[PDB]
Amino acid sequence: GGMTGILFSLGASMVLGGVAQMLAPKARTPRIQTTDNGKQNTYFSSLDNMVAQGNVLPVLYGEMRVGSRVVSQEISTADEGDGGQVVVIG
Amino acid sequence: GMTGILFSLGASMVLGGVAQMLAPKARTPRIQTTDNGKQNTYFSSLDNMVAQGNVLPVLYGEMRVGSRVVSQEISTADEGDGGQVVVIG
Repeated sequence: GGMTGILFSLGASMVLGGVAQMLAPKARTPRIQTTDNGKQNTYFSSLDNMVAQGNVLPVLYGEMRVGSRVVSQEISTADEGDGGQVVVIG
Repeated sequence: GMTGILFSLGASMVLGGVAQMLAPKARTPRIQTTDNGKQNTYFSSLDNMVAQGNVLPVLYGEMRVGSRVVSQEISTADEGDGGQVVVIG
């Protein structure tokens, strides 16, 4: 127990994947679908309306015009009048 | 001097199959539920794709197939293909 060997060398095993991944943990490409085609899933933008259930509350950090997750959608009959007293119809 | 521990491995390779010892076997694609129950071909693309992500493809024979559209544009045509025959009414 006074002396301990078991040293090996970590200077070659960990370079085997690339030297730039050594200083930065590298990004994560998304999964390509046949329907997605050339378009790749962007984790910085999603310009569409998604169903509320089965989704997770998104967050924004800066600019990035974006769609939403629709919670309620319904069609009714509109009121024939703006307000006040202007109620001309004919 | 001596070179011990040969550790013959003929048995281990067969564990995954024997036909694979002579043929690498063709790869198979995955199934997308969204694309109904159709099976994707690995060597044909009937649909005409978009020229961007898809790499410039290669042809090797027959196969009426689609393409990768580079420019689509719709305008107003001319009345008359050519020559002096240019009647309208």
